[PDB]
Amino acid sequence: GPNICTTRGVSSCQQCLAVSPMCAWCSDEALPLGSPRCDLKENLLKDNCAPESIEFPVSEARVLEDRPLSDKGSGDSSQVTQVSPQRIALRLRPDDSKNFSIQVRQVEDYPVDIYYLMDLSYSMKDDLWSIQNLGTKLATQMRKLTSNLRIGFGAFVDKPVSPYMYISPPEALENPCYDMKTTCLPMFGYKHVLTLTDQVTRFNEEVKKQSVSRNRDAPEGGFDAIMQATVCDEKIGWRNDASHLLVFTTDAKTHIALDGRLAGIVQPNDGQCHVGSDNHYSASTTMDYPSLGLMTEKLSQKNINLIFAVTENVVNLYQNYSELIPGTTVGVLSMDSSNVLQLIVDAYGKIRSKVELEVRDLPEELSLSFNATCLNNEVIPGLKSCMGLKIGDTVSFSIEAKVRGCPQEKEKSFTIKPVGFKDSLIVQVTFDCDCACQAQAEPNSHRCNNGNGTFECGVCRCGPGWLGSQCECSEEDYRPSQQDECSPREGQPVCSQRGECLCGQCVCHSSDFGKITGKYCECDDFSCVRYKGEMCSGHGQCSCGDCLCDSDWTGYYCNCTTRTDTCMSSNGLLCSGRGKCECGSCVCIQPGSYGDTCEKCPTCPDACTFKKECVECKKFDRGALHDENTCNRYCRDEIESVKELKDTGKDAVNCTYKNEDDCVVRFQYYEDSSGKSILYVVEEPECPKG
Amino acid sequence: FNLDVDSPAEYSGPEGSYFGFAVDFFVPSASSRMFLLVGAPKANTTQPGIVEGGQVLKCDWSSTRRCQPIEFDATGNRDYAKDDPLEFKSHQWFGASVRSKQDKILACAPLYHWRTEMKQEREPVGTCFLQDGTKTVEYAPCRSQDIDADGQGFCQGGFSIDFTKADRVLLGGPGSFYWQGQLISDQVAEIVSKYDPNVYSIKYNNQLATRTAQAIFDDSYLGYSVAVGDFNGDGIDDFVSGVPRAARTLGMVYIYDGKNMSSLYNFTGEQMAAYFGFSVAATDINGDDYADVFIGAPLFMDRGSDGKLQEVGQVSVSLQRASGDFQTTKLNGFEVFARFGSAIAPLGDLDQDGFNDIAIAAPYGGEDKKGIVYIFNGRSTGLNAVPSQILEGQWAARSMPPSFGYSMKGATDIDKNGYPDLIVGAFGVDRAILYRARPVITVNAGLEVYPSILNQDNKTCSLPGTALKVSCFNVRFCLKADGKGVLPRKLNFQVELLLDKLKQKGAIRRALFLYSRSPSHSKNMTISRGGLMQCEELIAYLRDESEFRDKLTPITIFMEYRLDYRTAADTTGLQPILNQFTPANISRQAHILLDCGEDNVCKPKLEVSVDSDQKKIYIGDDNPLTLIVKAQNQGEGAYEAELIVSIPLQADFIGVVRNNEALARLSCAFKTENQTRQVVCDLGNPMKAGTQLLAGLRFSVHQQSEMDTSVKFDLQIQSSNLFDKVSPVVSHKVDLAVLAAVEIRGVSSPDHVFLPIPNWEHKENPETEEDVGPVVQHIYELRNNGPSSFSKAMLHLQWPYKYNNNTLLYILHYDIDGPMNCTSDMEINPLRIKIDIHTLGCGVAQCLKIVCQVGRLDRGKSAILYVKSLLWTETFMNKENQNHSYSLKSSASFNVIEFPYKNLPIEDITNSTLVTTNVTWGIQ
Amino acid sequence: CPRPRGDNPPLTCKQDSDCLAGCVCGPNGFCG
Ligand SMILES: *[C@@H]1O[C@H](CO)[C@@H](O[C@@H]2O[C@H](CO)[C@@H](O[C@@H]3O[C@H](CO[C@@H]4O[C@H](CO)[C@@H](O[C@H]5O[C@H](CO)[C@@H](O)[C@H](O)[C@@H]5O)[C@H](O)[C@@H]4O)[C@@H](O)[C@H](O[C@H]4O[C@H](CO)[C@@H](O)[C@H](O)[C@@H]4O)[C@@H]3O)[C@H](O)[C@H]2NC(C)=O)[C@H](O)[C@H]1NC(C)=O
Ligand SMILES: *[C@@H]1O[C@H](CO)[C@@H](O[C@@H]2O[C@H](CO)[C@@H](O[C@@H]3O[C@H](CO)[C@@H](O)[C@H](O[C@H]4O[C@H](CO)[C@@H](O)[C@H](O)[C@@H]4O)[C@@H]3O)[C@H](O)[C@H]2NC(C)=O)[C@H](O)[C@H]1NC(C)=O
Ligand SMILES: *[C@@H]1O[C@H](CO)[C@@H](O[C@@H]2O[C@H](CO)[C@@H](O[C@@H]3O[C@H](CO)[C@@H](O)[C@H](O[C@H]4O[C@H](CO)[C@@H](O)[C@H](O)[C@@H]4O)[C@@H]3O)[C@H](O)[C@H]2NC(C)=O)[C@H](O)[C@H]1NC(C)=O
Ligand SMILES: *[C@@H]1O[C@H](CO)[C@@H](O[C@@H]2O[C@H](CO)[C@@H](O[C@@H]3O[C@H](CO)[C@@H](O)[C@H](O)[C@@H]3O)[C@H](O)[C@H]2NC(C)=O)[C@H](O)[C@H]1NC(C)=O
Ligand SMILES: *[C@@H]1O[C@H](CO)[C@@H](O[C@@H]2O[C@H](CO)[C@@H](O[C@@H]3O[C@H](CO)[C@@H](O)[C@H](O)[C@@H]3O)[C@H](O)[C@H]2NC(C)=O)[C@H](O)[C@H]1NC(C)=O
Ligand SMILES: *[C@@H]1O[C@H](CO)[C@@H](O[C@@H]2O[C@H](CO)[C@@H](O)[C@H](O)[C@H]2NC(C)=O)[C@H](O)[C@H]1NC(C)=O
Ligand SMILES: *[C@@H]1O[C@H](CO)[C@@H](O[C@@H]2O[C@H](CO)[C@@H](O)[C@H](O)[C@H]2NC(C)=O)[C@H](O)[C@H]1NC(C)=O
Ligand SMILES: *[C@@H]1O[C@H](CO)[C@@H](O[C@@H]2O[C@H](CO)[C@@H](O)[C@H](O)[C@H]2NC(C)=O)[C@H](O)[C@H]1NC(C)=O
Ligand SMILES: *[C@@H]1O[C@H](CO)[C@@H](O)[C@H](O)[C@H]1NC(C)=O
Ligand SMILES: *[C@@H]1O[C@H](CO)[C@@H](O)[C@H](O)[C@H]1NC(C)=O
Ligand SMILES: *[C@@H]1O[C@H](CO)[C@@H](O)[C@H](O)[C@H]1NC(C)=O
Ligand SMILES: *[C@@H]1O[C@H](CO)[C@@H](O)[C@H](O)[C@H]1NC(C)=O
Ligand SMILES: [Cl-]
Ligand SMILES: [Mn+2]
Ligand SMILES: [Mn+2]
Ligand SMILES: [Mn+2]
Ligand SMILES: [Mn+2]
Ligand SMILES: [Mn+2]
Ligand SMILES: [Mn+2]
Ligand SMILES: [Mn+2]
Ligand SMILES: [Mn+2]
Repeated sequence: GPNICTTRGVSSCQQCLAVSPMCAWCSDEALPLGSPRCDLKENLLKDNCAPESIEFPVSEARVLEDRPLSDKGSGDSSQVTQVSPQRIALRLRPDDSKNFSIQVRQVEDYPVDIYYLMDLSYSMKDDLWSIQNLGTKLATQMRKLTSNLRIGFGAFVDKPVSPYMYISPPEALENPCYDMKTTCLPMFGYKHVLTLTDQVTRFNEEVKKQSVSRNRDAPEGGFDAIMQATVCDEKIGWRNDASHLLVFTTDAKTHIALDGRLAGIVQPNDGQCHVGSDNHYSASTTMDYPSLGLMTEKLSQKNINLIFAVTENVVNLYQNYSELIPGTTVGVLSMDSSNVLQLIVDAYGKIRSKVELEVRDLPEELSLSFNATCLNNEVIPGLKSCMGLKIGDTVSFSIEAKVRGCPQEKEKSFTIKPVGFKDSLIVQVTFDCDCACQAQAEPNSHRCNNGNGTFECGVCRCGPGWLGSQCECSEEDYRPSQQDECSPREGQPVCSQRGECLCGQCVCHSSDFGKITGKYCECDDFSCVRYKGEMCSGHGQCSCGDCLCDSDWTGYYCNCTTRTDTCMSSNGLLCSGRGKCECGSCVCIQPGSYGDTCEKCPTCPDACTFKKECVECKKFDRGALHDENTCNRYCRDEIESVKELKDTGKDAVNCTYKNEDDCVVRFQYYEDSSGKSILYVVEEPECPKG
Repeated sequence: FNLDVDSPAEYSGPEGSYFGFAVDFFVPSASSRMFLLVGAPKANTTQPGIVEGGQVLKCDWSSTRRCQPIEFDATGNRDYAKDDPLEFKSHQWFGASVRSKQDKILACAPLYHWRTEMKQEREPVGTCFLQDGTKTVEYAPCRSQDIDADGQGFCQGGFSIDFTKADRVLLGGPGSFYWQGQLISDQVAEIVSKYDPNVYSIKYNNQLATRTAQAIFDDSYLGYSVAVGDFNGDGIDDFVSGVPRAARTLGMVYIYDGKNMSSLYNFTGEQMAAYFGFSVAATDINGDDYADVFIGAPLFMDRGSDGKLQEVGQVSVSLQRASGDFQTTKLNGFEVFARFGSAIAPLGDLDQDGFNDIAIAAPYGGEDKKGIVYIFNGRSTGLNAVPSQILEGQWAARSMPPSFGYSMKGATDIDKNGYPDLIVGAFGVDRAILYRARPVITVNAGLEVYPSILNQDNKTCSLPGTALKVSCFNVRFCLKADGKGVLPRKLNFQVELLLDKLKQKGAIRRALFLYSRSPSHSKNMTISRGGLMQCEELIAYLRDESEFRDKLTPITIFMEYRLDYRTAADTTGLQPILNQFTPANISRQAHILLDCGEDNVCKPKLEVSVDSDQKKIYIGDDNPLTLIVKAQNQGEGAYEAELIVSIPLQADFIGVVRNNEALARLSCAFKTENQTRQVVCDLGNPMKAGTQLLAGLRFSVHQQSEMDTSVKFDLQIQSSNLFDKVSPVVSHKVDLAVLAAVEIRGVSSPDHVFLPIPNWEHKENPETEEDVGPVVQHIYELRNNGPSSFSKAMLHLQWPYKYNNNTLLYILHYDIDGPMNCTSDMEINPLRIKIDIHTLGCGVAQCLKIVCQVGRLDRGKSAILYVKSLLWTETFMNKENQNHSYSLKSSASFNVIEFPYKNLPIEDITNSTLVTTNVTWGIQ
Repeated sequence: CPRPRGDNPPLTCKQDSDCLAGCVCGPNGFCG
C-alpha cells in the first residue's frame, strides 16, 4: 500500500510503468474502487481485474540463434562458428535491466591471410634479404598453425610529388638514381602487385623481380598503403572467416597525417578505396596521409591485424606507434635474431593471446556491464577482455544491459563481437514504454463528469485546469471535508511542501527552475547530490533526488568510472596482478606494493619464488598451480631441462629451492633478452646419499 | 558571445582557388578605411606561362563586398639562359600566408620552385613579396647559395610568417637542412633598402636565423607555425614556432629570443603523431600584461567515456608567470575527427570585459562536416574552458570539405563600433566570412514592494471602483543600464510584472493591480544610460479576505525585462546584447500579516547550535567532517529564514544527510559572491514559532598552507524581518591532528643459500665475487602511508658482520633510493672486491651498524636501502661443518623525530623489523 | 658511425676504404 509505486504511478498508465519495473497497473474498464490503479503485481490480489486489463510487462533476454561453437575451422561443411549465441532479442521496460552471456572460442586451424607491404625506397636496398624466398619463408611458418594459407603483397615509396619526388633534370623522371650514376625505378605511391593466392610458386617468382626506387626524404608514408590495403577489399582479395594479417616492412620513420601541407596537399583522407584497374593509389597526390584514428577505425571495421616488421634502428619507434593502435605488434627484422624466419607465427601468437569485446551501434540510453570468466570459473567483474590465451581456448563473458527511462523508439540492433573476428552477437532491442490499452479506450470531451475527460485508458484526466476522475477540481477553495490525505500521516502539513492541496489532489506544480511531480510533490528533480559543484558529477541525470548515472559511470554521486584501461600495467595485467581496479585506479592489496598500477614492490620476493611453482607443475607435476589447474595458463614460459649446464653470466639469474623429496633443485632463467624469458632447469637435482 | 551571426559579410572568390586559405586585416595609416586580405593560393593570374600562380585579394567593406587582386609580381618566369628558366612560379601557392603591419603587406609563395645557379634543379626555396603602398620588393631569404636539402634547398620559406612590434619580419621554412626546419628574421627596412632585382641571393645585415643541427633533428618541420610575443624581460618580441614532427613525432614548440635567436623555452607533445604545434598563438588571456602561449594538436587522441582512443584534438594553454615558468592546462575537442586545434586566433577583447579572448576552430566538425568555431573568454583565472559562443559553417561541400575555420584572424575593429571583429575562411568553398561584434550592455534592475508585510484589516484605497476600500501596497521597479562602445544613447525596455506568480498554476491569485484589476501589467520603458536608476510605480491590492484562503504562502512579485532589439540601426542593425551572466528577471516577496502578536509585528528569537561528534581531523587526508546543526525559532514567525554557514578556504560543501531519519533533509545551496563563500540552507518561509530543525552538513578539507592548527566555521540564521531578524553567531572549530602510518619492511634476496656452493674453491686471498661466495641482498624500505607527512626521521641497521672473528655477510656496497643519507660505522668493502637451527644476530655476534638520516617523506613516498653482500663461504666449512645450519639475522629500526606541523600534538613513531638469510646444508 | 640522411642506405663496402668516418665493412656489403 504505502510503497514507492503508489506515489507517481497513480497519474496514468505510461507514468506507472515508467517509475519502476516492479509496478503493475489495472485498467479493468469494469471494476473501479478508488484505490491506486498502480500499486504492485501482488497488491492486486483483491480488486483482481485478472484475466486481461492487468498491464504488467516483464523484460526478456531471448535467444534467436545459438549455433554450436565449431571444434575446428577447416571445412566443417558450414559456417565456422567462433561465438555463441549469434542473435538475441531484448525487450526492455523503463529502468529495467536484463542480463545474458556470450561464449567466444578461437578455433584451431583457422584460415590465415597475409598481405605484405614492402618499402621499396632506396634505403631498403640493404634490406631486401628479408623478402627473397618469402613464400617458402611464409608457408614454412604458418603451416604449423593452419592449413589453407593465402599470401599477397604490394609496394609503396611515397607521394609522387614535390618535395618528395625527384623532378630534377628530366633524365631523373624515369631514373631517379640518375645523379647516383646508377639506375632504379620511377617512384609510386602504392602499387598492388599480387592478390592473395595459394600459389607460393607465383609468389616467390613475382617477389624476386622487385627492386628499390628513390625519393628524397626519409619518411616514406606507408600509411597510404596501410589504408588502401585495408579498405580495398575486393582488390586485395580478403576472405571472409579468415584472420587477416597485414605486414609492414620499412627502413626508417614515416610520414603521418598533416605532413602533406608541405606538398600543397590539404584534403584529408576519406578512408575510401581509390585503387582501380591500374593497381595504383590514384589519390596519392591529391589526398593527405591518413591519421592514426582513421587507420584504427578502418582497421577494426575490416578486421585487419597490422604487424610492423621493421628494422632495429626503428623498432623503438613503431613500438611506440603500436601502443596508439591497440592490437598491433612489432617484430625485429635482422638475420641474427633466431626469430626472423618466424616473426609472424610469433606475431599471430600474440594477436591470438587475447580476446577483447567491442560494441558497435550501441543505442545511447543503453548501458552495458561486463564480467569475465577467463580461467575455469574465475569470474572477474568489470572486464571485457581475457589475457594470455593459446589458440584453441574458450572464454565466456556475462553481459548486463540497462536502459535509463524509455526511448519510445523503434527496434534497434547493436553488435557485440571480438576484436578481429567476423563472428558476432547481434542484439535486437525493443522498448516496452506504453501499456496495452493506448488507443483502444481513451476519452475526449466525455466519459468523465462534465465533458472534459481525456488523456488515458482506465481513468479520464481533464483539460489544462480542473482535472479529476470526475472532471472538475473547482478553483474555489471548498472548505474542509475534502483532503484525500494529500500528505503522509495527516499530522503532517499539506503535500510535503511547495504545494497547497486543493480538491483532494495536490496543486503544487510550482515551477521554479526544474520540474516538480508526484501525487504528494515529494519529488524535486534538482536536489540530487553534488560531487564537485556539479549535480551527479555531471555524469548522471537526477530524478526524485536519486542520481541515475550515465553509460560508463557508477556510484551514489556518479563519480566512479567503469574503465579499466588506466588500471592496465605495461605488461597487460591489470594492477600488475597484485591489486584490484576500483573506479579506474588500482587499489593495491598485496603488501609492499604501490604505484599507479601496483608495479612498484621492492619488498616482494624475488622471481625465484613465483617461477619455482612453474617448474613443480610443469616438470614435477605437483605444487600449487597443479592443484588449481592454473599451470598451463600461468606458466607460458618454455622450460627446458639442461645438461647440468649453467654456462654464462649474462644477467645470470640463478634460483635454488628444495622440493618435498628433500632434493635441491636449481635452475636459471634468461630473462627477455632475445625473446620471452625462457628458463633452463638442471636435471639430476642434489639428493641425499644411499 | 557577442558576434553577430544573423547577417555577416560574405566574400567569394573564384572556383578552385582556395580563396580563404589565409585571412588578415589591412588597416593602413593613409586612410580611415579598413580592408580584408584573403589569399587565394590556387587562383590563376595574368602572369605569362604561369598556371595557378595564386593571388592576394583586397576586399572592400561598407558596401559591395568587392575583392580586387593586389598585384605583387605580374612577371613570368625569369631566365638563367635562353631556354633554361631560373624560377618556376606555376603552382607556387602565392597567398598561402598573408600578414599586414600598418602599411606593409607581406605575402609568400611556399611552393615557389627555383633552379639553382649551379646545376639544373627545381628546388622549392619559396619566396615572399613585401608591398608598401606602391613600392614592392622580393624577400626570399631561403633562396641562397646554401642548396640541396643539406641546406636551404627545400626551405619552403614563407610557409608561416608574422610581424613584431619593431617592424621585424619572422619567417618559417620547414624544409631546411633535410626538413629540420628553420626560422629567419629580418628588419623590414633592411628588406626594402637592400633589394636589388639583379641579385637573387641578398645578404641582409642584422639578420637572425637558426642553423643546421645534427642529423637526429631531421624531418622535424620547424617553422610550420609562428607567433610572436615577449617572454623574458624586455619589450622586444621573442619568437615562437611549432615543430610538430620533432621529438619522434611527439611534436615540440621552440621559443627563441627576439634579440639574438637563442633558445629560450621548450614545449613537448604528450602523444605521438598528434601534430603538437600545427598552430600556435601568443596573447595575454589573464590580463597580467604577460603574453601566454597557445599550442594546437589537432589530431590528439584522448580517452572517451568507454576509455577508447578517439581523435578529438587538444589545445595546450600555457600562462606565463613572472618567475619564467608556465602554468599549462589542456583543452580537448568535442567532436570526433573535427580537428579541434587547427587554427587558433586571438580576438583581443571581444566583450571589452578587460581580459583578452581567443577563438579555436574545428574545420571538419559540425553538421555535414561544415566546420565549427568556438570562442573562449579569458578571465583573471586564465582561460574559461567552456565556450560562450559557437559559430557554425553555412556552406556545404562541392568536392572537398569546406574547411571553415582553417584560417582565422581577429583583434581588429573594422566597423569602429568599439568591439573587435573576426574573419573566418573556408577554402573548400572559396569563401571568407566576417563576423561583427556587438555592443554588450550590462543592466542592473531593482524591485521595491512597499510595505512587505500586508494587513488585511487596513483598507485605504477606495480606488478599485464602486468606492469600497481595500488593502493595497506599492510595487516600485527601477531599471538602469550602461555599456562600453558605440550604441544608441536611449535604450527601450519591455518590463512585465506578475503578481503572486508562485501559484499561477490554476490556484487563486490573491493580489491584483489596482486599476487594471489583473495580476499582469506591462509598460514600454525608455532609459538613457549610465547609473541613473529610472523607476516607475504601480498599486496592487489584496482581494477580499472572503475570496481566498492560504495566508501563509508569500506573495511573490515577479519582474522581467526584454529590451526589444529593433533599435541600434546604422549598418544593418548591429543589435546590442545583454551581459551573458546577468538575470533577465528579479523577484521579491510580500507576506500577509498573520500570527504576529499584539505589537502587530513578527519578532523572532533565533538560536543556532552545533556539536562536534567527530572531534579531530587529520592533516594530509580528505576527511568526511559532518556538522550537526540545530536551528530554533522560539519567538514569532520569521520571514524568509535561511541558515548561513560561512566556511573557510579549506572547506567544500558535499551535501545534506538523508540517511538519518532523525535529521531533516534541507535545501542547501553553495554560494560564492560579495567576496565571501558560504552555504545557504532554507529554514522555512515563514519559519513558524517554536520550530526546531536538526540536519547534517558534510564537508571536505585541504588545510590550506599547513600549520594552521584549526578550521573555523561560523553559523547564524538570517531573516527578512524588521526587528530581531538574526541569531547570535556561533563559531565552531575542529582540531587539526597529525597522523602518520609509517611502516618498515625488509626482505632477503635470496632468503636462503644451500651448501655446498657449486664451483667453490678456497682462495687464500680472494679477489672476485665468485671467490668469496654467492650474492645475498637485503632490501629495507621505510614507507610513509598515513596522511600527515614528516620532516626528519632516523633509521638504524644492525648487521651480523662477524662470528668468532669470522665474516658472515661481507657487505660489498650499499645504495639508497629516496631522501636519505646513510653512514656505516665500519669501512665498507675493505678488501675491495670488484664484481634445530642456530640464529646469529647482534646478541651473539659482532655487529656492524648503518645509520641513515631520512628527509621529508610525504603521504605516498618511501625511502629504501639496498645492501649487497657476499656470503663468506670459508666460515661455513671449518667449525660449522655439516649439521650446523645458521640463520643470518639483521634488523632495522626507525624513529620519526620531526614533523612540519609545528604547534600540533606530536606523537613518536617507532618500529623495527628483521630479515633472515638461512644457510643450510643439503646432506644431513 | 654516422647514420645516412634522407632516403639513402649505407654506401657499399669491399674494404674499409669504401666506408669512412669510423664505420665497418658489413658482410652484406654495406657500412653499418
Ligand atoms: C629545446 O630543445 C632543442 C632541441 O630539442 C634544444 O636545442 C638543442 O640544444 C643542444 C644543446 O646545446 C644542441 O646540442 C649542441 O649542438 C651543437 C651543434 O654544433 C655542432 O658542431 C659540430 C660541427 O658542425 C658537430 O658536433 C659534433 O658532435 C656531434 C654529436 O653532438 C657529432 O655527431 C658530429 O659528427 C660532430 O662531430 C654537429 O654537426 C653540429 O653542427 C654542438 O656544438 C654542441 O656541443 C656541446 O655539447 C658537447 C657534448 O656533446 C660538449 O662537450 C661541448 O662542449 C658543447 O658544449 C651540442 O651538442 C642541439 O644542437 C640543439 N638542437 C637544435 C635543433 O637546436 C634546446 O637547447 C632546448 N632549449 C631549452 C630551453 O630547453
Ligand atoms: C587555372 O587555369 C588552368 C588552365 O590550364 C586550369 O587547369 C586546367 O584544368 C582543367 C580542368 O580542371 C584540366 O582539364 C583536364 O585535363 C586532363 C588531361 O590533362 C583530363 O584528363 C581531365 O579530365 C577529362 O577526362 C576525364 C576522363 O577520365 C573526363 O571524365 C573529364 O570530364 C575530362 O574530359 C580534364 O579535361 C586541364 O588539364 C588543366 N590545365 C593544366 C593543368 O594545365 C585550372 O583549373 C585553373 N584554376 C582555377 C582555380 O581556375
Ligand atoms: C495601511 O496601508 C497603507 C497602504 O496599503 C499604508 O500606506 C503607506 O504608508 C507607508 C508608511 O506609513 C508609506 O511608505 C512610506 O511613506 C514615507 C512618508 O514619509 C516615505 O518616506 C517612504 O519612502 C520609502 O521609499 C524610499 C525610496 O525607496 C526609501 O528610501 C524609504 O526608506 C522608504 O522606504 C514610504 O513611501 C506608503 O507610501 C503608504 N502607501 C500608500 C499607498 O499610502 C499604511 O502605512 C498602512 N497602515 C497601517 C496602520 O497598516
Ligand atoms: C566520489 O565522491 C565521494 C564523496 O565526494 C567520495 O567518497 C568519499 O571518499 C572515500 C571513498 O572513496 C570515503 O573514505 C574516507 O576517506 C578516508 C581515506 O583514508 C577513509 O579512510 C575514511 O573511511 C573516510 O570515510 C569517504 O567517506 C567518502 N565520503 C562520502 C560522503 O562518500 C568518493 O571517493 C568519490 N569517488 C571517486 C571515484 O571520485
Ligand atoms: C629461517 O629460520 C628461522 C629460525 O626459526 C625462521 O624464523 C622464525 O622464527 C619464529 C620465532 O618467532 C618462528 O615462527 C613461529 O612459527 C610457529 C609455527 O611453526 C608459530 O606458531 C609462531 O607463532 C611463530 O610464527 C619460526 O621458527 C620461524 N618462522 C616460520 C614462519 O617458521 C625463519 O622463518 C626461517 N626462514 C625461512 C625463509 O624459512
Ligand atoms: C558480476 O559480478 C558481480 C559481483 O558482485 C555480480 O553482480 C552483483 O553481485 C552482487 C550480488 O550479491 C550485487 O552487487 C548485485 O546484486 C549484483 N548485480 C547484478 C545482479 O546485476 C555478478 O556476479 C555479475 N554481475 C553482472 C551484472 O554481470
Ligand atoms: C643572447 O641574448 C640573451 C638574452 O638577451 C643572453 O642571455 C642573457 O641575457 C641577460 C640579459 O637579457 C644577461 O643578463 C645574461 O648575462 C645573459 N647570459 C649570458 C651572458 O650568459 C645571451 O647571453 C645572448 N647571447 C648568446 C645566447 O650568445
Ligand atoms: C610497531 O608495529 C606493530 C606491528 O608490526 C604495530 O603494533 C601492533 O599493531 C597491530 C594492530 O594494528 C597489533 O599487532 C597490536 O595491537 C599493535 N601493538 C601495539 C599497538 O603495541 C605498530 O605499528 C607498532 N607498535 C609499537 C608498539 O611500536
Ligand atoms: C543476471 O545476474 C547474473 C550476473 O552475471 C547472471 O549470472 C544471472 O544468470 C542473471 N540472472 C537473470 C535472472 O537473468
Ligand atoms: C618510446 O617511448 C619511451 C617511453 O614510453 C621513450 O622513452 C622512448 O624514447 C620512445 N622511443 C621512440 C623511438 O619513440
Ligand atoms: C509598446 O510597444 C508595442 C510594440 O508594437 C506596442 O504594440 C504597444 O502599443 C506599446 N505600448 C506603449 C504603451 O508604448
Ligand atoms: C644528504 O647530504 C647532502 C649533502 O651533504 C645534503 O644536502 C642533504 O640535505 C642530505 N640529506 C638528508 C636527508 O640529510
Ligand atoms: Cl639499415
Ligand atoms: Mn636500410
Ligand atoms: Mn620519403
Ligand atoms: Mn623578449
Ligand atoms: Mn598572460
Ligand atoms: Mn573578454
Ligand atoms: Mn567590431
Ligand atoms: Mn509581535
Ligand atoms: Mn626510405
